[PDB]
Amino acid sequence: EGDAAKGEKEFNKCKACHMVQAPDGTDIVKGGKTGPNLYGVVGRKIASVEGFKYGDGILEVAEKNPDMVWSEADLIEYVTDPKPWLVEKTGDSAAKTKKTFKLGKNQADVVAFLAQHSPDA
Ligand code: HEC
Repeated sequence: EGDAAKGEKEFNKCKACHMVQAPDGTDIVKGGKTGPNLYGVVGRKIASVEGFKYGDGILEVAEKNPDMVWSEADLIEYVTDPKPWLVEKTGDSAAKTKKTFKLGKNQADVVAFLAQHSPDA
C-alpha cells in the first residue's frame, strides 16, 4: 500500500547506484551504474538485466528458481535487508551479495514508485 510520490523522494537513496531508464533510452531517474537499471523491475525475472555483472548469491536464486520474478512483496523484503533475503532464498548462510544497503522505512512507497515505472508488469 505504497505512495509512489513519497517513493520518488525515497528513491534519492537508490539513485547513487541505480538509474530508471526506459527501453527507448529515456531517463526517468538519472542515476549511477553500480547497480542495474530498475525500469520495469516489477514482474522482471530475478537478476536478468543484460550486461550486468550480478553477484553469485542472487544468480543462485535465479538459477534455483528459473520461474521467479520480482513481486511487490519480495521487493519490499529485499530492499529492507538484501543479505538475509538471499540467505532465505538460497538456504546458504554464506550467500554472496554485491550490496548490503538497507532501507528501514517507506519501503512500500519506493516499491510503489518502481511499479509506476513497470507499466507492462
Ligand atoms: C534504494 C532503496 C534501492 C533500491 C530500491 C534498490 N537498490 Fe540496489 N543493487 C546494487 C547492486 C550492486 C545490485 C546487484 C546485487 C547483486 O548482484 O548481489 C543491486 C540490486 C538491486 C535489485 C535487484 C535487481 C535485479 O535486476 O534483479 C533491486 C530491485 C534493487 N537493487 C533495488 C547497488 C545498490 C546501491 C549501491 C551502493 C544502492 C545504494 C542500492 N542498490 C539501493 C537500492
